[PDB]
Amino acid sequence: HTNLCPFGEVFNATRFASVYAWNRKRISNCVADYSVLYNSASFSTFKCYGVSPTKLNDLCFTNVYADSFVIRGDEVRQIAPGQTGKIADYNYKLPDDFTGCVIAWNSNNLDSKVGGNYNYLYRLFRKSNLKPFERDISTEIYQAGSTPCNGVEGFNCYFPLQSYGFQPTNGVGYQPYRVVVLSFELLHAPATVCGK
Amino acid sequence: QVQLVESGGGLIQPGGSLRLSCAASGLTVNRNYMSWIRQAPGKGLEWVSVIYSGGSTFYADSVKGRFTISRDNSKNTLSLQMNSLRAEDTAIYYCARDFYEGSFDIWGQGTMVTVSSASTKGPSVFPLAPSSKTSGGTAALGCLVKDYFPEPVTVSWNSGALTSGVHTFPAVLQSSGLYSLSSVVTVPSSSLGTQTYICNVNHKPSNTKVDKKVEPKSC
Amino acid sequence: AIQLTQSPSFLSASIGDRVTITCRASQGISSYLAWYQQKPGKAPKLLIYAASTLQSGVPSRFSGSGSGTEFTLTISSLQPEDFASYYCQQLNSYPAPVFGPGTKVDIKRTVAAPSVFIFPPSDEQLKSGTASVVCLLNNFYPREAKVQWKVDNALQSGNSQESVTEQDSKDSTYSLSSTLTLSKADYEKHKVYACEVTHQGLSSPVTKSFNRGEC
Ligand SMILES: *[C@@H]1O[C@H](CO[C@@H]2O[C@@H](C)[C@@H](O)[C@@H](O)[C@@H]2O)[C@@H](O[C@@H]2O[C@H](CO)[C@@H](O)[C@H](O)[C@H]2NC(C)=O)[C@H](O)[C@H]1NC(C)=O
Ligand SMILES: [Cl-]
Repeated sequence: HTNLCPFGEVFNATRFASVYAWNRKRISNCVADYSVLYNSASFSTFKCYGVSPTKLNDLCFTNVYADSFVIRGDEVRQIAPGQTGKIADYNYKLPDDFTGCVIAWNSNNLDSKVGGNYNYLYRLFRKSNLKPFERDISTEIYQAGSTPCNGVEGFNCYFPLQSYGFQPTNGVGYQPYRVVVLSFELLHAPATVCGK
Repeated sequence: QVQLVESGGGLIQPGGSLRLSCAASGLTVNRNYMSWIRQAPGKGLEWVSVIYSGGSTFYADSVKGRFTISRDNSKNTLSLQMNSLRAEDTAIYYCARDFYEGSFDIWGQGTMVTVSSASTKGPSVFPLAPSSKTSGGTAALGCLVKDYFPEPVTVSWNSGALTSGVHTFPAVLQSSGLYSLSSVVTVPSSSLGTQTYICNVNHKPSNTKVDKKVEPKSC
Repeated sequence: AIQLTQSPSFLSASIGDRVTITCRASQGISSYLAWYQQKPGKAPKLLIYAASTLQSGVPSRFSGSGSGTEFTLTISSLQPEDFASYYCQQLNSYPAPVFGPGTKVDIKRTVAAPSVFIFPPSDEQLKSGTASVVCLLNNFYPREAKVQWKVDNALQSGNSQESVTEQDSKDSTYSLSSTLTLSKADYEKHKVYACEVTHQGLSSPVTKSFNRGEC
């Protein structure tokens, strides 16, 4: 393989998904230049688990997945193995045995708008925790008591999603961060993604 | 009929344990963000712990490793196990439901938790004698109710026949760990020679009842 | 972490007044704010959430506004049941909820200077080894008042505690006690015991005093 992996499409994407509806790009049959990502001085977070970040260009994997979404600054710590909280429990969950890297950068200049950017959403209500790499896009009214809701937002009956409302004057912890999660999968199948 | 009802509070020594419970009706505990919040005497609110519908729990830094929040789905209750208690854990403890990012719409009435090494003790009652110095005006006298534990005490004057002009102050907690308060009343100076003034002090925890006659002091 | 300030700490108002309370956040928190009411001996009551949404069952005279760092709670026409304390809360906060220090709204009345009284320790208490000296500030308004103990003209600090009543239901005044505690030996090392009171109703500070052992 001589074609480069389309990591540009993921990291430089025009728009990013809401975390509850996180995007997944399946990357295969390509050569990846991972040192380009790690040599970049433009990332706030670059944490890898089960792989050393530098000595990564001479590894081959069956599939590489690139998940991407926007969360709060204060919530980036939840995109890690073994974490709990609103985002890890109800929006995007990494497995305990995660093999991959978590990459984040402040996107206040792109994803906040004056008076509030209500495009980006997170799930506030869910009965049970997500399994690793589970994506829940349902919009059913959340039942917090014994009586059914049937589509109306009232007492004990909550719309499950809420808006971040990113305003450019937000404190850093409330500012938007774009996140890319690279997971590396090694199955008993031909390895389609190698580095060079 | 939506309500939360706390229970299990009480008096305990430092290092002891208490378990609070919170019975819910009108909402399902295991489907909600349920929190304990406490309020020390004369202070503001402090969040203590939360349990998520999905099961995650979180704690204030000041209680981490000592308190444990839990819930019982069959009884629709919430609980707080408090170990290694300290004097500064003394507070009213509320359970509350969080319906938007910390917005607590349903609150219980609260249960009082008092952590202290003080021995139960009835108060001494000392006179605040009317000053010997305004002719034809108003005089102040009272009773100092000193060194008791625990709260509360009650004070009356002349067995209830004197109510006008009485001020019974909130107790203060002294550095000894014992409480003290005073009760005062203003009366006509003309009456000091003729009307007897007696404060009636009741401290039920020690079975103490004291009547103290308050007179002008003589030389 | 972010810190919340509230202004003013105390506010006097009459029935029918327009009342506005302010909450400041040290960094931008968008509309992540809630407002509560609390009265003595009762749990807090949610008034506003998301900075401006009126909680159901709350009278429409309550409104909140602001976004970012500056937030206000407004009572368009103050009603008798609105005399209370009010607190703001930072929502969706990391790591823990943060509450503002509060605003107490009490009942406005005409200025009334306190009547001041000083009480020496009783002979009965003295025989036990401790002397409590009590200064009483009676039926004053507004609540703000300063008590300065003086012992042989040395200004005392660190050895007194004060207590204040709730606003009187009939005349809307406050009363306050200050108690100076000394050992008997210390009490007997000095002669002149005085409390000096400062208050808006007094053109200059009022001092009440006694000399130890002089009736
Ligand atoms: C994501 O894009 C950056 C920047 O892209 C630059 O601007 C674009 C409009 C397009 O014209 C790119 O070709 C530009 O390079 C990439 O980082 C750049 O790398 C080049 C060298 O390859 C360098 O000259 C630029 O200065 C870099 N830009 C910055 C801001 O440092 C980056 O590699 C892309 N991400 C991925 C995963 O490919
Ligand atoms: Cl539901």
